[PDB]
Amino acid sequence: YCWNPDTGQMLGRTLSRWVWISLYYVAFYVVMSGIFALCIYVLMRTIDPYTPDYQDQLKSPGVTLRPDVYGEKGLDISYNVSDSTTWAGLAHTLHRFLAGYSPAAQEGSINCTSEKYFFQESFLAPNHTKFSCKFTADMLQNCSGRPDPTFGFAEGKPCFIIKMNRIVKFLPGNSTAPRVDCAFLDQPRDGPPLQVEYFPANGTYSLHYFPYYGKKAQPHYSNPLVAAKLLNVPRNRDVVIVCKILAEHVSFDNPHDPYEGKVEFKLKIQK
Amino acid sequence: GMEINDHQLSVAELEQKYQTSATKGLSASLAAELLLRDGPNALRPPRGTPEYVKFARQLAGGLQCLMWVAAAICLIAFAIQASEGDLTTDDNLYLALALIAVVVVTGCFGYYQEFKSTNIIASFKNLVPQQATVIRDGDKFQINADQLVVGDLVEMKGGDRVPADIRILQAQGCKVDNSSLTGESEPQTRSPECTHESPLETRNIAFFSTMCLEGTAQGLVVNTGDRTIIGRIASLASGVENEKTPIAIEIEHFVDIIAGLAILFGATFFIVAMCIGYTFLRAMVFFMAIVVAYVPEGLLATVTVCLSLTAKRLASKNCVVKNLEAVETLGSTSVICSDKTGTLTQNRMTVSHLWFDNHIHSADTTEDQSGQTFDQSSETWRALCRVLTLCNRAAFKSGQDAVPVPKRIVIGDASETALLKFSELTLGNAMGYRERFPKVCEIPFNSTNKFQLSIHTLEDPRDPRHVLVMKGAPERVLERCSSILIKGQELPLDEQWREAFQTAYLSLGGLGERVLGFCQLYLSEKDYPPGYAFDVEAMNFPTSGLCFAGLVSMIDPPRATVPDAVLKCRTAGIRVIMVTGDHPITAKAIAASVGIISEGSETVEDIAARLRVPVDQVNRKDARACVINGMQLKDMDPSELVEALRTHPEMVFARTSPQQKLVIVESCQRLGAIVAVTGDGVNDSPALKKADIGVAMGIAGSDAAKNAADMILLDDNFASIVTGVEQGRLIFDNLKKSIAYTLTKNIPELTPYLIYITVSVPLPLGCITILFIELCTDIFPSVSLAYEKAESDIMHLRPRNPKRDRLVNEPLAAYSYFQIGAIQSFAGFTDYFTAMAQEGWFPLLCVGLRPQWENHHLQDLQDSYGQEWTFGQRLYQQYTCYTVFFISIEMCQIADVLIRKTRRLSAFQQGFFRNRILVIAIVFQVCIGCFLCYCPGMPNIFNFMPIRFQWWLVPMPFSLLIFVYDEIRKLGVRCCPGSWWDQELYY
Ligand SMILES: CC(C)CCC[C@@H](C)[C@H]1CC[C@H]2[C@@H]3CC=C4C[C@@H](O)CC[C@]4(C)[C@H]3CC[C@]12C
Ligand SMILES: *[C@@H]1O[C@H](CO)[C@@H](O)[C@H](O)[C@H]1NC(C)=O
Ligand SMILES: *[C@@H]1O[C@H](CO)[C@@H](O)[C@H](O)[C@H]1NC(C)=O
Ligand SMILES: [K+]
Ligand SMILES: [K+]
Ligand SMILES: [K+]
Ligand SMILES: [Mg+2]
Repeated sequence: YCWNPDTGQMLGRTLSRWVWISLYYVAFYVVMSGIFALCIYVLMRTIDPYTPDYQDQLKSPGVTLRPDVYGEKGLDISYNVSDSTTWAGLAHTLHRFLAGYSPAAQEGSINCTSEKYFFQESFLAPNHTKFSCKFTADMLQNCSGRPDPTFGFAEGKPCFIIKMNRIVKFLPGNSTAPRVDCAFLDQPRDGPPLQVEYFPANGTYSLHYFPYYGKKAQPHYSNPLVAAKLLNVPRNRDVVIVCKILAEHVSFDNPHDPYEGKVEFKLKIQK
Repeated sequence: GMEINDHQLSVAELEQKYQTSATKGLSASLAAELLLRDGPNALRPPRGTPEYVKFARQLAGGLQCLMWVAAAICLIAFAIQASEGDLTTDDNLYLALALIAVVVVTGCFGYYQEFKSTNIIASFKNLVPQQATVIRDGDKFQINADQLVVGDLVEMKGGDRVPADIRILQAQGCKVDNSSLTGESEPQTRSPECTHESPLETRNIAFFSTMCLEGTAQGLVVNTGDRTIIGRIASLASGVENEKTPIAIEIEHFVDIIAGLAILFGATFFIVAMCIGYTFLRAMVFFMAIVVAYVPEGLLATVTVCLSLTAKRLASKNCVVKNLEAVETLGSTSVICSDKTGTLTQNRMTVSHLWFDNHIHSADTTEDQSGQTFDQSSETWRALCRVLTLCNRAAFKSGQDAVPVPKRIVIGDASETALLKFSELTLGNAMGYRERFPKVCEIPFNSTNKFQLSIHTLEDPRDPRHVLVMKGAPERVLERCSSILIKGQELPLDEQWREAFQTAYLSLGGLGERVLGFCQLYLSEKDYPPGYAFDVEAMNFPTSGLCFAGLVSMIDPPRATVPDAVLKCRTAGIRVIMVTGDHPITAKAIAASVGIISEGSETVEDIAARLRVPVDQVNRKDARACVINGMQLKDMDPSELVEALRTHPEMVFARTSPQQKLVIVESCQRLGAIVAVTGDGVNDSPALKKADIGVAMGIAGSDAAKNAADMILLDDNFASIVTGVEQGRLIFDNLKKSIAYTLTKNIPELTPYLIYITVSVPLPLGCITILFIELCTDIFPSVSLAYEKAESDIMHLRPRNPKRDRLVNEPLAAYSYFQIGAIQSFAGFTDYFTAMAQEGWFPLLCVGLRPQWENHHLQDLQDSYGQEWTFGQRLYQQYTCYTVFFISIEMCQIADVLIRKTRRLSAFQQGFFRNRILVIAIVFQVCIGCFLCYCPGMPNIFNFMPIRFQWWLVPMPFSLLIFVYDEIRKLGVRCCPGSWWDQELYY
C-alpha cells in the first residue's frame, strides 16, 4: 500500500475552467430555484384563505381530554385522594388550561342563542371576520375551578374535560347536539356501570358552535367543552374509561386511530 | 536448475546421475528413497479457497460495508426502543431485515455469476496413464505410474501414454504425439541421438502424458510429478494471479466513488445534526436515513442482470460464457493472441496446390467447399488425378455417406487422409474409382525406397495394358523420371524442365507446405501380358524413366470464417498476434492467409532479399512484419521484446513453449493491455488463464484449455469472437446508460432527509417508499436500456482506453446527480408543497413544524386554517407526501429513460419507441406505482396513499423539461464537437 498522499494538484482542471463551470452550474441552479419559487407563488395564488381545498385526513374529528399527564401507550391519571401534592399537578393543569377561556378572554365572541347551525356567509364582526359563540369557564359548572378549584380530585370523583377537534364547514348533523358518554371498556362482572353526570346537561356540544369557517373567519372562536363528573371508580383499582362522541357524522371505530371521536384513558383513584 | 539437460549427457554420465544401471534399472530400495525424497509421480492438486468463503467476500465491499452498518443502526434502533416499551418503531425492524436482504441477495447477485468454477487440474489427471512398465533389480514387471522415480528404467510401447519425463537410450521405430507440448498432432520420431540443444526439440526425450503412437523404447526417468514438462504446464494454469476482470475494476471504481460520497454526505450532516441541536441517539438516525437514500441498493442487481441478457444472447449464437464478467471483456480488448492449430486452422491436413501445366493452381481449402476451385479440364491433370487416387492406401469407414468429406474419419496417416478426401470431392467417389482399376501389385511408401508404387489393370475392356503409379519426395521423383506431361503432349526432361520443377517445389516450399511428387508410366502388353507374372521382391519392372505427372502440396488450412473474422477485429482497431508452437514457415504463410499480415507487409527477412542486402544492414523500422522463433525469444530480454512489439505492428511468434505464450500475453498486459486469448490445445491453457478473457474452441478444444477458458465457442466458428466484441462494446456503452438512470434518482431520494434535518419540515420521503423506488418501480426501466442499439457504427471505433474512458467517469456522475437529480428534486418538492398546501399546511408553516408534527402526545395541532389534526390524521398525510414525492420521481424517471436512450444522437433523429422492451418497462413502472398507490390495504401496510390526479400532473412540466434539457444538449455536441459544450457537458 505504501503511502497515500492527497491530490492537491487535483484541481481536476484549471482555475479558469472552474470559474467557467461553477458560474454555469449555479446559473442553472438558481434559475431552477426561481422557477420552483415561481411555482409555489402560483401555488399560493390558487389557494383560498378561509376554506381548505381538501380535508382528506379529516373525515371524523379527534377528541382530547384534560388533565393531560401521559405515560407509555396512552393516557394515565393515577393520583392520591388523600395526599394533596399529587392532585395539585392535575388540578393546576386544568386551571391554566382554562386561562384563555374566562369571560374576559372571551371578550371577542358573541352570545349565540340560535341552538342551530351558526350559518354566516358575509363578514360583520370587528375587523371583517365572522362572529363566533362564547364558551366560558362557569359552564362546566361544578368542574370549572368554582366551587371546585381542584376539580373533584380530593373527593375521588374528578372532572376530566373532553375537547373535540374543530373542523372547517364540518357538519356533524343537526337533529341532535352530539353528546359525551364516558363508560368502562371492560365492564367488570362484579361491579356496576360507570354512572356519570355531564355539564351542561346531556354532555352535548351546541349546534351554534358550527360551522367553523377557519381561524381567519372566526378568529377568536373557542371549542365547546364538557366535564364528566366521574363517580363510580372504586379505590385501589385500575379501570379503563372510554369517552366517546356519538353523532350522525361521527364514528369511533377506527382501529388505527385511537383518538378519533373517542379518547381512552386509564384512571386510578388510590386511597 | 530443472533444465532438462539429460539429453546431452552420455550413457556413462547417466548411471552416475541416477546411481542406476542401463539394463537393470534401480535397486528396489532406492526406488523408495527417491519416492520418500521427491514424493510420487503425479500432480499436486491445488485447491482454491473454499466454496463458501467466496460467499463471504461477496457480502463485503463498498456498498456491502455500508448496508451492514445501516442494518446495525436499525437493530440498535429496534433495541433502544423495545427495552423501553415502544412497539410503534418496528419501522426499524422492517428496515433492518430488508437491508440485510439487500446484502445477501446482492451477495447472491455476485456469486451466481460463476457457472462452472471447475478445477483446471481436473483435466490434467485424465491425459495421464495409470500404470507403467519398469525394471528394477533386473526384472521386468508392471507398476503404477505414481511409483516411478527419477532414475527408473522404463519401457514404452505404442498405444499407452508415456509415464514420465524419460531420456531414451534405445528405441525401435518409435513415435509420439507432442500436441500437448506443441499443439501439433503430427508424429515426432524418437531415437537415442541428441538431436538438439533444446530438450523440447531433440529426439531422445519422451514426455509425461505424451501419447506414444507406435514402436517401443527403453530409457530412464529424468523428471517426475510436477517436475515433468506437462507438470510445469499445470503449475502455470491454476497458479495464476486472479486479477479482477475489466468490468470488475470498473465496478469497484464507482463503488469506491459512491462509497466515498455516501460517507461525506451523511457524516458532514452528523456534524450538522449534533450542531443544530439533535442528540446523539437522533443524530445517528440521520446518517442511516441519508445512506439508504443516496446509495442505490438495487444497482448491483441491475448491473449483473444486464450482463445476463447479453450472455443469453451470446449463448443463442452458440457462445457460452463461464462467468458474467467475461461477457464484456471482448469490447474492451485491444490485443488477441491466438493459437494457430485447430484455432484459426482446421488441424486437418488438406490439399492446397498442384503443380501441373508448369503453373501452380490453388485448391479449395475450406471445410464446406466455398472458395476458389481450380483447373480440371487439362488432360494432363486428369492423369495426375488418376495417379494419386490409385496410389492411396487409406480408406473411408463404412457408413459416412451423410458426413462431410472433411469431417469424415480415415484410417491411416494424414497425408493419404488429405488426398483421399480431395479425391472424394473432385471425383464422385474415391473408393469406387480405385476398384474399377483393380490392383495387381504394390510397394508401400518405404524408406529405403523413399516413395510409393502400385500397378493396376484398367477399367477399359479394350485396353489390356498395365499402369504404374507412384508418389514420393519431390526431388527423388525427378531423378527416376525421364518424361513429362506438358498440356497434353509428352516431352523429354531437358535441363529447362528440371529447372521449372525445382522452381515450383521450392516456390510452395516457401509457403511452408508438404510437397509430393507424382509420376506414372503405362506398361505395354508386348513385354508384360494381361496376366503377366509380376514379382515384387524380384524387382523386374523398371522403376525408372517414368512419366512425371505433377506435384501436389497440402497444408493445415484455416477455418471458413477466420480470415473475415480477423479483418473485422483489426477494423475494430484490435491488434492480432499469432502465438503457436508450429514450425515458423507454416506459421508466416498462415498469418498472411488469414490476414494477420497484410498485402505488401515484409519481414526484415523479406526486405533483405528483395534488395539483395544482408539482414544486419536492414533498417528495422522499415519492416511492416516480423517473425520470431522459440530459440530467439529465449535469447531475448523483455526489454528487446517491447521494442519489437512496438516496432512491427503485425507479429507472429512460433515454436513457442506454453511458458512463452503466457510471457507474451503478460508482456502485453504490462503495456496496459486488455488481452484476449483464443485457443484449443493443452499448450494453450496458461495463456488462456492469464488472459483478461480466455476463449477456447468448443469442439477441437482439449479439456485443459476448456477448463482454463472463460468463454467457450461451442461451434468453433471463430467469427463468433466478433459478435462477442460487438456485444462487449455494446454492453459497456449500454451499462453506463442504465447506471445514470439509477444514479440520478438517488438525489431526489436524498434531498428530503437533508431538508427534513435542517429546516425541520415533515419527512417528504420515507425509508420504506425509497426502498420500493430502488427495489421495484425503477428496476425494469433501468434494465430495459440493455436493449439500446448503437448510435455510432460501433465496429469502426478504436477500443476504449482502459485508463481514460471508464464506466462511471467524473462527468457522468455529476450530470445525473447535480443537474438531472436537481430537477428531479425540484419537481418532488414542488409536489410536496402543493399537497401540503391544498390539504391544510402552508409553506412557512413547515419550517420548524416537524417537532410538533412528530408528536404522539399532541392530538390537536392547529394548522393554517386552525384545524386540529390528530397524530394519525397527520401521519396519514405524512404518507401522502411519501406517495406524492415518490410519484414526482416516477414521472421524471420516464423522461430520464428516454434521454438515457441516446448519448450522441437525438431521440428525434433515431426515434422514441424503437426499443420495444423499454416501452414495456415504462408501462410496468407506471402500473406497479398505481398498484401501490390505490390498492386497498396499501395505506397501512406499505405506507402508500391514493393520491389525487392533479398530483400526477404537477411533476409533468418538470419531466417534459428533463427530456428537452437533454435534447438541446445532444444536438449541441453534434453541430459543434470542439467548443466548451462538448468538452465539459458530454457524458
Ligand atoms: C448552489 C450553491 C449553494 C452551492 C455551490 C457549491 C459548489 C462549490 C459545488 C456545487 C456543485 C459542485 C460541482 C458539481 C459537479 C462537478 C463536476 C465534476 O466533474 C467536478 C466537481 C464539480 C465541478 C463540483 C464542484 C463543486 C460544486 C461547483
Ligand atoms: C381587529 O379587531 C380586533 C377586535 O377583536 C381588535 O382587538 C384588533 O386590535 C384589531 N386589529 C387591527 C389590526 O385592526
Ligand atoms: C337539519 O338540516 C337540514 C339541512 O340540510 C335542514 O333542512 C333540516 O330542516 C334540519 N332538521 C332539523 C330537525 O334540524
Ligand atoms: K436509495
Ligand atoms: K487437441
Ligand atoms: K481468465
Ligand atoms: Mg491446437
